[PDB]
This record gives sequence, C-alpha cells and structure tokens, in this order.
Amino acid sequence: AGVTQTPKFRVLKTGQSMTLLCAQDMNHEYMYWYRQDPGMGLRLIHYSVGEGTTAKGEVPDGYNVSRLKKQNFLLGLESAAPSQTSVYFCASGQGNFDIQYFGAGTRLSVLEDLKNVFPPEVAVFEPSEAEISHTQKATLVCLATGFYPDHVELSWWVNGKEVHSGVCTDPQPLKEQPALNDSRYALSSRLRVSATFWQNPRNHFRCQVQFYGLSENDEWTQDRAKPVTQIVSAEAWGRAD
Amino acid sequence: AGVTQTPKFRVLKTGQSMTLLCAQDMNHEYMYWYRQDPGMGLRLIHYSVGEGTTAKGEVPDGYNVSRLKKQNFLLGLESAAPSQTSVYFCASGQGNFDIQYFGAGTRLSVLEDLKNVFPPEVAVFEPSEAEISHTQKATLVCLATGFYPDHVELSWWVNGKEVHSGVCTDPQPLKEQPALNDSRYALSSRLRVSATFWQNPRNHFRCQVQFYGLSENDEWTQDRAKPVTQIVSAEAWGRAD
Amino acid sequence: AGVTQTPKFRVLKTGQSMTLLCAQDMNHEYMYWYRQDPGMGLRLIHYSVGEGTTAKGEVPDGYNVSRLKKQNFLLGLESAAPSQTSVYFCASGQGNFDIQYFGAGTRLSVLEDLKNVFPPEVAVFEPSEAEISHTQKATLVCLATGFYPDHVELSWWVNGKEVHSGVCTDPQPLKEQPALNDSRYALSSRLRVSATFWQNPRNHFRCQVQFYGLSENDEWTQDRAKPVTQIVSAEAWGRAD
Amino acid sequence: AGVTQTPKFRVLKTGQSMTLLCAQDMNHEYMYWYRQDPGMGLRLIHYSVGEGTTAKGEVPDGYNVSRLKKQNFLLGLESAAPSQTSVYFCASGQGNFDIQYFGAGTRLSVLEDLKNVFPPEVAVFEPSEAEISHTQKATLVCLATGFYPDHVELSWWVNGKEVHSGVCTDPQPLKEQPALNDSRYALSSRLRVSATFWQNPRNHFRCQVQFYGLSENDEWTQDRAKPVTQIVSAEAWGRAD
Amino acid sequence: KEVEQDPGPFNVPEGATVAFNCTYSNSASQSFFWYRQDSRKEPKLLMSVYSSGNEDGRFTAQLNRASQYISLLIRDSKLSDSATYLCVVRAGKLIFGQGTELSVKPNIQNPDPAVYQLRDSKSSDKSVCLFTDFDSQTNVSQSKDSDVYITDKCVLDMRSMDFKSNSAVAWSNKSDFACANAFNNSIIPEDTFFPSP
Amino acid sequence: KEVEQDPGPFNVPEGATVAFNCTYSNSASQSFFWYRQDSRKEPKLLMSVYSSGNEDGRFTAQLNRASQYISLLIRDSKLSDSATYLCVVRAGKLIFGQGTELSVKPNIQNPDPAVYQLRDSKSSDKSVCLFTDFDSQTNVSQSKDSDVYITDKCVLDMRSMDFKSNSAVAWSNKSDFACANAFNNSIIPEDTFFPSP
Amino acid sequence: KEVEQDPGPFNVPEGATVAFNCTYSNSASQSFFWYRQDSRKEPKLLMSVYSSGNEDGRFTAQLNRASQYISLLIRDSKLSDSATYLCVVRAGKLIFGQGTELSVKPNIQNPDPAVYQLRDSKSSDKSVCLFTDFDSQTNVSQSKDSDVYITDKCVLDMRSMDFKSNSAVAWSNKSDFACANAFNNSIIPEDTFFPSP
Amino acid sequence: KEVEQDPGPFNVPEGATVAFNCTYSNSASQSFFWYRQDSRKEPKLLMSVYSSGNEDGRFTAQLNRASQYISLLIRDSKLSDSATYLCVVRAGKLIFGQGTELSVKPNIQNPDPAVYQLRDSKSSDKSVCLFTDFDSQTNVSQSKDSDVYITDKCVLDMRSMDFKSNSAVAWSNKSDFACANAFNNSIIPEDTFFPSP
Repeated sequence: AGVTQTPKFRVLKTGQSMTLLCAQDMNHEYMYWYRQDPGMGLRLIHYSVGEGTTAKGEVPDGYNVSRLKKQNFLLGLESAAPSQTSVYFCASGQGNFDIQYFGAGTRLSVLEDLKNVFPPEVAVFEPSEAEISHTQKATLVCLATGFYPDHVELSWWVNGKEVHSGVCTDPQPLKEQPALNDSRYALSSRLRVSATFWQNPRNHFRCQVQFYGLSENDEWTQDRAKPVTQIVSAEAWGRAD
Repeated sequence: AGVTQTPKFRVLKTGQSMTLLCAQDMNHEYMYWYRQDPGMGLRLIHYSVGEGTTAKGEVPDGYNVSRLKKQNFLLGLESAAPSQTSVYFCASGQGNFDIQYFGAGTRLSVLEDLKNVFPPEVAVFEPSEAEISHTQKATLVCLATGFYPDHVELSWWVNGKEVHSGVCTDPQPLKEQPALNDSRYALSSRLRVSATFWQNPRNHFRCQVQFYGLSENDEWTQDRAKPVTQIVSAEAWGRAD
Repeated sequence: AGVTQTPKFRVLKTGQSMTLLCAQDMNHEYMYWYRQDPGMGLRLIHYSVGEGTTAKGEVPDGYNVSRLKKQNFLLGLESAAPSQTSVYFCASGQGNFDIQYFGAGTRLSVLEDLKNVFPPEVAVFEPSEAEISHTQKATLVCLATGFYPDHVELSWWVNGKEVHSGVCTDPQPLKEQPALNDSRYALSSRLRVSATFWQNPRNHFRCQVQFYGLSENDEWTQDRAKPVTQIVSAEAWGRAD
Repeated sequence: AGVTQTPKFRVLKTGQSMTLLCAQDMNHEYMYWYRQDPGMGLRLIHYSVGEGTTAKGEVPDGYNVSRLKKQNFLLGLESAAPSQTSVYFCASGQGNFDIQYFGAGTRLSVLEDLKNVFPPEVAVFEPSEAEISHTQKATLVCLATGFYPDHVELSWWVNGKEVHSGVCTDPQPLKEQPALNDSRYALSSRLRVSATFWQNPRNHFRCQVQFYGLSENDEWTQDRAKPVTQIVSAEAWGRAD
Repeated sequence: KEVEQDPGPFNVPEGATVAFNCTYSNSASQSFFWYRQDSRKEPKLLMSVYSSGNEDGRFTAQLNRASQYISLLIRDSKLSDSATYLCVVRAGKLIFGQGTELSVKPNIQNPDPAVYQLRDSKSSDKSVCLFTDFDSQTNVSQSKDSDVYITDKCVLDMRSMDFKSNSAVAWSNKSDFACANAFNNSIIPEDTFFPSP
Repeated sequence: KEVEQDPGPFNVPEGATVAFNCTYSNSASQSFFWYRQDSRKEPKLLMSVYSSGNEDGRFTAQLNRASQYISLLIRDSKLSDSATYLCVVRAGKLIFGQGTELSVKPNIQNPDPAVYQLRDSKSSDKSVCLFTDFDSQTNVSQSKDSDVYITDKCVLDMRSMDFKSNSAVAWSNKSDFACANAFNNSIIPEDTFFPSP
Repeated sequence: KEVEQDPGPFNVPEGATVAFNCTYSNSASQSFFWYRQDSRKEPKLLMSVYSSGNEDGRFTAQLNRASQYISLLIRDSKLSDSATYLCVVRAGKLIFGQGTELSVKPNIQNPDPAVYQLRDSKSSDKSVCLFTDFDSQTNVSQSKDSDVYITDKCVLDMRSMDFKSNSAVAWSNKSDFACANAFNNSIIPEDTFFPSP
Repeated sequence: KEVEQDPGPFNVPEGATVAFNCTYSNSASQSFFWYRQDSRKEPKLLMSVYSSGNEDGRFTAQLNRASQYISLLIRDSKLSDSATYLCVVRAGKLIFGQGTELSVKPNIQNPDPAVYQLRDSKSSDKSVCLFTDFDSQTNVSQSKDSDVYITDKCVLDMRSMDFKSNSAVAWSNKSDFACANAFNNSIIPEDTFFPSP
C-alpha cells in the first residue's frame, strides 16, 4: 500500500512515447506530477483534482496527462526528447496543495542514440590478509563499471540471503570520462564481516547488480549484444587464506 | 512523522468493545503491542512480522489483532472488564526484537459502573502579597479536584499563549480518599512571575484543564451533568493591588 | 621502611598522661597528627614543617607536641579525659600538604574509673552435625564476651598457624547493654571448613582473642583480678564423631 | 582596569626595529604574544609565566620578548621585514592556558619602502533630494580613497558631537587594485537623519577620518607631503534647499 | 526475577553522577538496551549496550556477560534527566525491565523557606497554603489530617532568569487550618518565614 | 527567489544538533512544511510548521510570520538523519525549496587508517586499493590522473559489533599504480599503515 | 588540522537560532572555550565549555569528550551577535580554530528599494550611487568593470525611530556611469525606483 | 559542611558498579584525591583526580571544576573492595571528608538458608545457633528480648573452594530457647531448614 509509481527506470530514444503510472491508495482527490533536476526544487508539470483536470506548473514540452480512474494519474509523453531526462515523482494528498505523499520516483534517461547504452560489468575483490591480521576483520569490495545510464541497483547476498548491516554502496556513480557528458559510470560497494566469517569457506558471498537498459521491442543494430534489462553478478567463497 | 497511536484516553464500561489504532509511517515490518502496569515491566500482548501474524506474549483476555495494511496494526477488546485498565503502548521495528519506536501511549479506564466518572473543578489562587513584598516574585496556584479517572491535560495560558517556562505541574495526581480503590484525584500546578508582571492589569492568566470523560453513545441517568469530554477553566487578571 | 607509630592501644584514667611515638624512615620534612571520630572525618591536631614546629588543626585541650629529631614527631596529653577517647593517626609528608603517609594508628580510651574494664571470655562451639550432613561443610563459632573497651583482635589458628581463608568476624562489637554507654561488648567469629577437614582428628582449631586492657603498673583495688592486656584462647580438636 | 596594548597602528621600513607593550592591570601571572593572519587562527610567538620566562609557538623570525616586571610583557622585533606584517594581539591569563583576556590589538605594516604610504582623500556627498521627497529622511555618504595602509578610524560629528545613532561604516576597507599585493584602499560610510533635520541650516555635519601613517623622524624624500599620522575631514551644512 | 534491576527512587543532586544496575538470568541473552521514559509517556531508546562498553556522551554503558550485569552511568546530572530508566534484554524475544526512577533534585543557592497563604479568586476562598524556595535538604510529608491534602515538592524553572525554586502545596476543608499548622507534620527549616496578616 | 534556504552542506558530528532556516518572500503565504528526502529517493513529510511553534520530538520547528521565515531544529543527531531537507511553502500554488543537505558523520572511537590491496577473483587481478578506518575529519579527494578512479569516503556500519568505520576505494588500469602512491592527492594521517608482501 | 570548525558563513534572520560545532582530534585535551571576535578587533571570551553542558543564558555550550566535539547554540539571534566565532581547545598549549562568521540579517518591514544619486560637496561633482532600503534577501556583488568600486551591503539603525534599513554603495570616475546602470552585475529587485532628473 | 560527601553506607551486590560523589566549596582548590581506608585501619592513597579524568583501572576518578564535583567510580565491584572511601582536597591545607563506607555484599548463587545448632565444648553448653547460607536478599535484624543476643550478618570467603557464605549467630542465657524461634525478629525464608534432632 501507500503510493506506487511505475516504472522506476527507463531509457528512451528521442521521438518515442512511454507513460508513467501513478497508483494511489488513500482514496485522495488531488494528484500531482513533479520533475526534479539538479539546481532547483520540484517544478510541477501537471495536476488533477478528481477525474478531469490538468494545467499548471510548466507543461511544455510534450507532457500530455490523464486522470481517468480516480486512483491513477497517468503522466505521458508522445515525443520523448532531451531534456525531459530528469527524475520524476508522482504525488498525492487529500488536501488541495497541502500535505502530500510521494511515489518512489522514476529516473528517466532520454537519448537520441541508444548506441552508447551499456550493461555493467560487476567483479568481486577479496579481503587483503594484511587487513584480516590487524583488524581481525575483512572487507569485500564490489565494483560495477562502464554502464549507461546510471540505472542500476547494487545488493549483496550472503548464503542466498541479502544483508544490509555492514554494507555501504556509494551514494553516487563515478564518471570514467568526466569530460564526455555521456560518460560510462561506475559504482563501488563494501561489505565487511568478521575475520571468522570470511574464514569459513562454506559461506557464500554474492554481489548482485540490477541494470535497466533496453527493452525487447527496441531496435538494435550494433555488432555487440543488446543491452537489455538484466542482472550481472559476481561470486566469491570464503577462504581460510 | 514517527508512530501515531489513537486514542489518548478512554472510559469503557464492562462489556463494551473498542479498537486502538497504531500507524507506522517508517515502512518498517515488525510491530508490537504492550501493556503497562505498576511494579511490572512492559508485557507483550501481540505482534506482527509482515502483514499477517499474531500470537505470543500473553493474549488472554479479550485482545484481538489485525494488520491488513502493514502501516496499521489494530488492537481490539470485544469485551472490556476490569482489569484491562492500564496504559497501552504500540511499537514499531525494522528489526525483530531489536530496537523499537513507541507510540505516545493510550490510557484506558475500564469500569463496571460509570456513575463514578467525575470531571475536575478548576480554581485559580492569586499570589500572596506577603510573598510579593518579600520575594518580588509572584506565584499563582491552579487546583483541579474531584476528577475520575486521571485523564487530564492542565495548561497555563498567559495572554492567549500557553507557557511552560515558570510552571511546575505535579508529576502524579493525588488521592482524596487514599483508602478507596476508585478515589477522586487532585492535581496542583504553579506558575511564577516577576512581580512587575503580575501587577500589570493588561496581563492575563488562564488555567485550563482538558478532561476526557464519557463518549456520546453512552447511557447516563444520574441527576448530575453527564461527565463528557469537556474543558474546565479558571482565570485571573493582573491585580495592580 | 615506611612510617611506624606507637603505641597501638592504651587505657588511661582521667588525669593520667602518656605519649604517642611516631617515627619516620623516608626522611620527610612534614609531619602531622590527626584525630578520627564517629560522624566526622580526620581532624588535625598539630603538624611540623621542619624540626621545631607546632600549632594548627585545632589543639585544645591538652594536646602538646614536640619535634626535635625530625624522624620523630611526639604527641602527648598532660591530663587525659573523655572526650579524647578516639583513634589517633600520625602521618608523614614529604613536600607540602600533598600526598601523605599514615601510621597503623592508635586506639586510646580515657575513662574516669577503671572499675569497668574487663577482658573477654573466649569459647569455641563445635559444628552442628546437622550441617556436615547436608552441606558437607563444618562451621565452628568462636565467642568473646564481657569485654570493655573493644580493644580486641580476634584470630583463627589452625594447627599452630593463623588462617584467613574462610573466616568471618562481626565488623563491630555488640553492646550487651544497648543502654549503658560503658556497656560491656561481645563479638563473634566463624570458620567454615570442608566437612572432611573437621572430621580429621589430627586437625587442631584454636580461637585466639588478644585483649588490650590494663598494664603492669596500674592502680587496682577491685576484689577481682586485674584486667590486663592478655591473649585468651579456646580450642577444639577434629572429631570423627 | 583592563589589559592594555599599544601602539594601535604602526608602519616600519624593512630593517628598522620596534617594540610592542602589553600592560596588565589585573595582577595576572601568565602573558602571551599572538600573531594573527588570514586563513589561520592566532599563533603563539612567545609567552611568559612569571618574570623570567619565554618560549614557544613559532619564534623566528626576529621575535624576542622580555618580562622584567609582572605587569608588562614586551615583544620586540629587531630587524622588521615582510612578512612580519600582520595584526598582533596579546593576552593575560590568571590560569595556565586558561581564560585569556586579550588587548585591542596592533595592526603593523612592514614596507621595504615608504613611498607607497598614502593618506586618505575624504569626500562628503550630500543627500539626493529624491530620497527626501520619498523617504522623508536624509542620508549623508562619506568616502575615503587612495590610502595605504588601511590604518584608519572613521567617524561622524553632528555639531561638536560624535554620533553613532544612525551610522554604518564598511567593516573592511575596499581594494582599488584588487589583484595588486599593495593596493590603494578606499572606504565608505553612511549617516542618516529625519528629512526635516536635514533642511535645518543650523545643523553641521562632519566626517572625521583618522589616518595612521609616517612618524616624525622618518626619512622622507618624496616630492609629496610626508604621509604622517593626521586627520582628514569633509563637511556639509544644513540645506533648507 | 529474570531481568532484575535497582529498586526504588534515586534522589540525587543536580551535579552528581549516578550508576544504574540491572541483572539478567538467562546466560544466553543476545542484545541489551537502556530506554528512557519520562513521567508519564513512552519508552525512548537511549543506549544499545555492547560488551566493549559504550562511549558518548555524558552517558556511559557497559555489559559484563560473565557476571551477567548491565550498567548505566549519567555523569553531571541535569534536571532534564529525571525520568524512569529501563533495562531491556533480548535473549530470544526481548524482556522489558521494571525500570528505576531518577529524580534529579536541584541545587538551590539563595534559599529563603517561606509559607504564604494564597487567597482564592471567585469567592468562597477555601484556602491554599504555599511552601516554597526551600533547598533540597528539605523533605515535605503527607498530612496527619485526612481532610487536608498536601502535594510533594515540585521544581520550577523561571527560564528568563536562570532561577529555580522548590515548592509544595497544601489545602483543606476550612477546619479552619491556618498556614502555620499546615506542615506541622513535616520538618521545617528552623528559620522559615511565616506571615499571617 | 521566492523561497531561499540555507546554502552549503552541513557536515556535523553525530551527537550534535543542527539548525535550518527558510525565507519566504510572499507575505500572505498560507501553509508551511519541512520535508526530509534521503538520497536518492523521494520527499517524505517530516513536520508541519505553525506559528504556535512545535515540539515532537527531538525536532522543533517554528513560524515567524513576522520576519517571514521558518526554521527546523534537529537535536541529538543520528547517522540516519543524513539527507536533504526541504522547505515547502503554500503560496497559493506551493513552492519547493531547492533544499539544504545534511551529512551526519560518525565520531570514530579507535581510529587506525590503512591502505590495503584486495586482489580479484578469477585472474588478471587488476587490483583495487582500500582506504579504511581513518577519522571522520579526513578528506578523500580525486586524483591528478584521468585514468585513475577514487570514491569519496563512505560510512559503513556493523550493528552486531557496535562498530562504524569509514572507507574509500581507488583503482586504475595498471599504470602501474599501487597503494603506496594511491591517495597522494589526499591528506592522509602521518602514521597510515601500508603493507606490501 | 588539530581543530576543525564550521566553514562557510551563517547568514540568518534576526530571531533564528544558530548552531556551531567544533571537532578536536587529540583526546588528551583539557579545556574548551568559545570566543567571539567582532571585525576587526579582538577575541573576547564568550563561553567556557564544560563537560556538564551549560545553561545560561540564551547561549548554550556543551562538551562531548567522547566524540571529541564542543558545541554552541545561540537561540533568538540579534544583530549584535554578528561576528566571527572561535573554537579554542587547550591541547597542552591551546589551539585556535579559524572561526565561523555569523551575519545575523535584520528584517525590513516595508522594503521600498531605491538607487538615488548624491552629489559631491566642495565641487568636482564626482558621483556616488546609493542603493538603500531593500530587503535583506537582495544580495549585492562586484561589477564587471574594475574602475567601478562596489561595497557590500551595510545595515543602519536610527535609534529614535526603531528604523533599520540596508545600504550599499558604488562609485567610479565620471566615465560616465549613471545610478541606473550601476549594480548591473547584481540581482536587483523588480521594483527598484530610479530617479534621473 | 565545607567538603561534603555521600552520607551513609553503600550496600551493593558483589557484581554491581558504584558511584561515590564529593563536593568542595572553595572555587580555587588546587589538588584532589581519593584515599581508601580499610576497616579498621589507616588511609592510603588510591588516586589523584584530574579534570581530564583518571584512567586506571576498573577504578575511575572524575573531577569537574565548574560544578565543583569529584566522583569515584567502581565498575564490577569485588568483595575485596569493601572499605571506607575518603575524598581529600588540597584547599590550602589538605582537607579530609568523613568519607563513605562501601560494603560489597556476596553473590550467593546456590543458597539453602538453614539454622543448625552447635553444641559447646568445655561445659555450660549455653546455646549457639547458626543462621547460614541465605542469599544477600534476606536481611537480619536484632532481637526483642535483651537477654538474647543477635549478631548482624557477616561475610565469609572460602578461597580454596571459591565458596562465599553468609552467616549470623544468636545466643541466650538458658531462657530457654531453641534454633527454631531464635530468628523470629527477621524476614525468614519459607524454605529454612530446622533440624532439631
């Protein structure tokens, strides 16, 4: 329950047309669609009030909207183009322009040439004995590199169970070619456990990376493999060494 | 933001049903309900681990549970009856029996007869000149008495604004019939000020006691006014004398 | 090495005089004479900064000092009297009123009539067979009664040696007259041993209580015998009984 | 009362020597000489703790110190040079390195050539009538251009009386050649009174600027008039205009 | 039994440091917490007790799994610190302690004990007597007479003056007790001011 | 313009308290809110601000319609509070602040910096260097070279053990670079440990 | 190093509360102080910071020896408070932090901003453009030109009218710029009234 | 007055942790000490107390010149720690407070409170009754008749077999009494043995 917004990520070619679902639960009358870019607060793109409404904020360019069902505010775009490449947020409240609840958020990248879209390339690095014998603690480090856009989600799995204590993924993707505005990104995460735990070699350490690239009905003409929404991962079994 | 718990107070008669609300904003997963009574630490009544659980701790008597949404964990008693009169605390946790966030609390009084529910009589006592002409500081006492149970909220209102600085309200109510198990409580409170302030006749002092008595859908046949949720208040103005 | 101080115990009759020898090894330049009593910490009586000093702390009544040698700081009372009954602690000091070092201390008693000085009546009680046959441990009890003042040091001696393992003594005498100020005291000790130990008949148990009362040259005209310093004992051999 | 320090301002040619006085009317035992520069807290040069004492912080370059008397700590430079040009404070302490009472300070400028020392041109601009026939209040502005160093003190004088009521002077002097290491400085001030009070012609306004340059016996050769500790001022009478 | 913990009320002076103890029986207990709870409201976490002892900040806590003890230290008390403190021990499903009450009693510097009579507004008068400004060495007691009610000492903070007074109130059914005989049942400073007119 | 908010980031020790301020030009604004937004998720309501001044709890917010500002006071910080705090004002059509960021740093008990090297599974090795356990005061900046990559410090937390540590990483296409030279564009402790064998 | 401190300036509305935090690195430290320094005179004591945490009076300072940071809290700001604040830690021999500047900005009731043209007494005419009245949000900066000198804003108080207002000044040789194209490089209000005749 | 120290005797469980508190009134006192005094013997230094706070070692000493408080702190107390603790101040002429008595009480893990009867040696036989092996939970009090005597409980350590016991003795002058009625004037457990055979 709450307020559910789909999808989470999406990669678009200019002149395409997807739609953003905003699901609402609280039986609320008012619903809004925002747009968050580096350097400013939110900027209203559109809103509704019951089942027929639109207008405010700053709707150019191609943002048509729709409020058929009281529960679902559909933000759409029939000619996706840069800009638009921002981070969208649906929201709702029963007030008017009062207390309102936001959806997880959609991070959309609109390009013109899908040619430079890349799946990540995870890899796991095992603790340094130098460390083990000094801290009585071992840190594994995961590294996903060379992916565009930055639509990923890194998670650790220990023994088929995802952990959250002792972890720390970077808040922010790192550019490989800081110059080139459309640079491949890279992310790192550290999972640290006791020197006893790593030692035991029946403990399984799996680094997982979810990537949201191409779709199935997306033209692709490159020599390489279609960079579709996929999972990349790297394993590592504990060592007495 | 946090963990909201409704209501704050209540007076039931043996046999009436009611439900306490516990709302969790933090999208946790674990949720508990406790009971608090003199001489003993919190005792667990029920709990939930996801969106459908219950069971342990100690549930007899009438303590039913629900958790359809996940952000809301209900607690009901289909048949009240002394005991069951105590302070209820709901809680929330991302853990399991790790760290938990408590709600403001609920104070419930169950009675086999509602004839002994009384509202308080507020009265404000002006400062003694003996004090002013010796301490150059003035002190007002506000007395609330005869009220049962101790579901109250006393406050000082200086010129339309509630003050905390300079007030001291008793930590616990008093008993006018130390023997009887259902004695009418009393409560005193002190507000103190620079004598100059008190002698100013444009300065207004209001003592105010919110009572939380019987609900609307409640029988009442006694000659005296139905003891419902009301606000008793005594006042005084600045005696230049 | 250290700091020695004599005597340790002593009794006087109002008027009589005596001296308290305090010698110091560490070649310090400051020396003090304190006075401890119930309900107040250490009180100072005199001190000395060099080798010809006196004065402070508080001196009345007849506390006169004398520092000639430096290693020796002598205290004396030309005419005793109650009060003056208390524990006296000499103290050595290197630099200033910084760290200080104390002598074992003295327990003076001043009475205006020696008629009520008495020595203890030791006596040992054999382990209740009920105990050995339940705890498998044997517990002897010593008992010293009728003495005055509490100038006593009680000690358990097993086979011609003293023991500190498994012994327990009342920390404070027990006035056999909760009324009289010069009431006669009583004290009790305990020595628990493995059942098997007591059962050994080559094992000797001795309860020693030294008493510090009168001396050689003290007037005495009471019919009874003289209450002089002495060591009263009570024995028991290990029963296999 | 007070910890006094002198002189307040000073200029020295490289190689020439001087001495700073810290006087303390507070009978303190601890005294200090700090140096203060931009982009770094104070810095210790020396400190005395009695009457023969010196030490640490950062003594080179030519910083010697003396404390013949307890009331006075004397810091001295023997061969002044840039650096060494900064702002000096000195502190008294009754503790060890405890609470420190500082002195007004000493802003010293060390130049290897006295040529670039210039006094301030002072101009008093009169209130634009617009201001009066709109805000019904007058504002007399005052400037001070082309001076070096920034050793100045600016004030207003309404009819033989210095005034602060209704003033505002730049906290810091401006630079006319911001990218020069030895820029000529310029400083602005403001004074505002009720419009009616401006028209009054018996009213006299004066902007007094204390400069702080060359001393008497300083080698001056330059054509221009020896830039010496002086006062420059500008005036404007009351205009019923 | 089980999660045992320091008994009754700790009445300590404003500047002192206190030690809370709590013993747990189940050797195998997993995790430990102290929760603070202001009269009269919800438990709020304070410290997660770990073996290596804790750190910040004015508050210390450590655990001795050997002796099975949990301790809490508040150095440099404040009045803010008055509340009930709860030992919470996991060990399966987490047991809540009974908690111990701390009543940080304030330090008076210029105390003139006094008992004034406050005269009711409205009418009738009834009658309230006011004990006040006594230091913390003083102990207010209940009343011999049952028709006379007396509240325990209460502490005041005139914030705009960093001033803090004690105070205790009494009243009755015009018996007709005067202000002087109100606290006969209590131990009054030898010099307590008593105005009658 | 319209809604101005505290500029640069607020980096603060964990136990501390923080102060936030928001200015609103439009005098006749109606509603006011504070919103916490973790990185990089969505806005979540935190407070609603009224002229009465608020209270709940560890949090305080206030409205001075007079000076036309509202403020947020977070006391007794937690690492969790790390996020961007956003002023929202109902000015007939509701303006969103650009936001002011709060990073709460953990004060490291036992600080022993180190620069280990972790070898890769499979083969090729490549190699990465790990900077860990330095104090919170220390800063990790990027590198002079365009082919070497560094990540800013990242706080890690081990609940079980009551232990938080910092941590940054650096790697590169064999230059060949090492750990010895890794973070030379950064100010590292004068005792940082560098293994080798 | 040794002693770090809140960096960039706190520019806050008159009435807001402000929080300063300073973190020292050496555990041995013995004493801690908060100093206040008006520009550009001398460090005058402000707060002795104790482990007990302070109380009086509007100002509040506490020590957290464990996390090795001190703090300062100024509630209910005032213009006079506008200064640079200094962290002082007695690390055997007393360290001084480089301080954080606080500029409490006043609120202008009715902001009717303007740019008038004062004319030189004596003679010569010269030129001075006066920007005054505007609200404390307006922010003044340099000019694209180097021969046009611009001074930062400056508050002014007429005691007998409780009237305060901001003020900024700019001048240049008769080039000949006017008081209409003066602060071209700054973000002026939309309602700035320019008198020409 | 002057140098004051915690009033009565501290009776603490053998594993608990304790706080002593001392207050001096001379703002300008120079040095500060705790002295330990064994029963019933002489003062020996324990520690010198510093503002920074002591260190070693299970024994902790803290000073606060602001509040003028000294505190001693014993964590995980042992039985060997029972002693009177003395607060000592260097206020010109080294001052000794009356000190407070610590009385660590043993942890009786497996208690079975019994009352045996020891038969005297020599002759007379009088009558000795041993109340023993009760946990420190059960308390003992004097007697009603004054011809009968009752000691206060005393603590015993059988180091070799690490067994600590808790005993009390009662005797009278042929009244004549037995071991069953001896300890009536005290809270006796429900499960107290009474072997009369």
